[PDB]
Amino acid sequence: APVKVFGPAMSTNVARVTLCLEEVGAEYEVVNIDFNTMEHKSPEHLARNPFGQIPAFQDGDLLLWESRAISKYVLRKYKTDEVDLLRESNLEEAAMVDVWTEVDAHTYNPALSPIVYQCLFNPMMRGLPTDEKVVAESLEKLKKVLEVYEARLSKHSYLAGDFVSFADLNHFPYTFYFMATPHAALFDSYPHVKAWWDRLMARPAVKKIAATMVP
Amino acid sequence: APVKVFGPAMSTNVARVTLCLEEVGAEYEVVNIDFNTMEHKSPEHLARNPFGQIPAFQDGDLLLWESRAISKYVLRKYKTDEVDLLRESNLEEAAMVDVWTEVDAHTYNPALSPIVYQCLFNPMMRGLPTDEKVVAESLEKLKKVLEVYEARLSKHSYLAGDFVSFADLNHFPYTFYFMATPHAALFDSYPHVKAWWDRLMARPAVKKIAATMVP
Ligand SMILES: N[C@@H](CCC(=O)N[C@@H](CSc1ccc([N+](=O)[O-])c2nonc12)C(=O)NCC(=O)O)C(=O)O
Ligand SMILES: N[C@@H](CCC(=O)N[C@@H](CSc1ccc([N+](=O)[O-])c2nonc12)C(=O)NCC(=O)O)C(=O)O
Repeated sequence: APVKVFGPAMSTNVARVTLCLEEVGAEYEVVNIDFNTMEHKSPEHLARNPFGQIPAFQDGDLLLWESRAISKYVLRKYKTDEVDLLRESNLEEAAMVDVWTEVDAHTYNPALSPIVYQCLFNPMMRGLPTDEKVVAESLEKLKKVLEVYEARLSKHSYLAGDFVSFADLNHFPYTFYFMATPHAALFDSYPHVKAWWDRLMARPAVKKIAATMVP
Repeated sequence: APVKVFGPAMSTNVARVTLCLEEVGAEYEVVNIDFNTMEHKSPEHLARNPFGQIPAFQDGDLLLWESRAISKYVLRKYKTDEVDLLRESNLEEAAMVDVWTEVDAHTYNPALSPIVYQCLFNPMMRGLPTDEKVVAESLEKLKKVLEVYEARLSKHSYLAGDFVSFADLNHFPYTFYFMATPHAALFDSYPHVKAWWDRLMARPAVKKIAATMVP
């Protein structure tokens, strides 16, 4: 049976989930939620996610929220020998996937996301202006974060090691929107980060979700 | 052999790791890192954590950072039948542990932590004053977050279900410092959240780490 993803397909946190689904070949459906109509706060959505945020996820009777929890459920349930993006079979490998999934959430996203938010999601979505001081500050922070990624990705093809993993998939959605800002060329200053990004953009599952991240 | 935790024992993110270690009965050592001397940026610390933050962790040749990644490595490595705080044996249970570990990081900590930071870690640690507007705003947010916890914890003894888990352990460290602020009595307005907190405070492993979270 279809598992179901609740939110607009464009949403970065929906795309984390839908990318994990494509990468394991799961049958799924995307049920839109209309921010313009406050559906994410409707009682039917609070049933799914009592904090009233997208995405939510339904597998039969199971209702999940927080894109990363959802994601790990998809990767565990549909795990084949050919697709172990969590490396739970290997304690040290599962540890490196964990470290870099935490780095995405606590170090990299907090430096990148406000540039996406200020340069893109504020003018284009909301209509509110671009805070050039939030941008200059996040950009300086992101330069320093990409110095450590550059080091990591000149030793290993992927963040976890020499295998694509959940760690890498975590970075795709917000970075894809970063690449539609005026600051996209920043990655060109980090040739190994760039090469890693192009390898990710070349994966069939990423090209398919990239396709869904338009209005 | 000792595994090693790098940071001051007081640190909330050190305590997440040290609590997971006590809860599985692992032999470990805490190697101090002196913020007053910038040791967290020393070259010896950047070897452990290239972003120059505590905690770091060493198991033999393995070097880990991000307290939650560390934590899951400890819980997987020292997993007994009697201590499965990740519930990886059960896909739905492992999913609920994930959801509420994400909620701690993305919903609960961002509303609680600035009250700890403003009321406690700024005057007592740093010497900078308390932003009463950050406090009033985080408190209103935290009230709404605790309404959803109150609902959850009137159906299940713990956030994951009727079993203590990593989800619950995640909430201990910052909440322990919240309980040393003037706003500690806030939990008394959420009788099930409170009862859950007292059950956590009664666990031998939590009393032992509580003991380490003083100057
Ligand atoms: N840690 C969570 C984060 C979930 C999250 O931040 N979701 C946002 C998604 S924000 C969003 C807001 C607004 C619009 N819009 O169309 O104007 C969006 N379109 O797509 N996503 C949109 C949300 O639902 N916020 C609403 C709220 O907190 O009240 C996760 O990874 O799932
Ligand atoms: N997501 C990470 C978060 C790690 C973290 O925020 N660590 C802080 C810990 S902050 C801290 C800062 C200052 C003092 N002090 O003694 O004045 C501390 N004592 O204990 N912890 C202290 C840090 O090292 N920051 C330094 C930096 O970013 O430059 C995780 O869970 O491990």
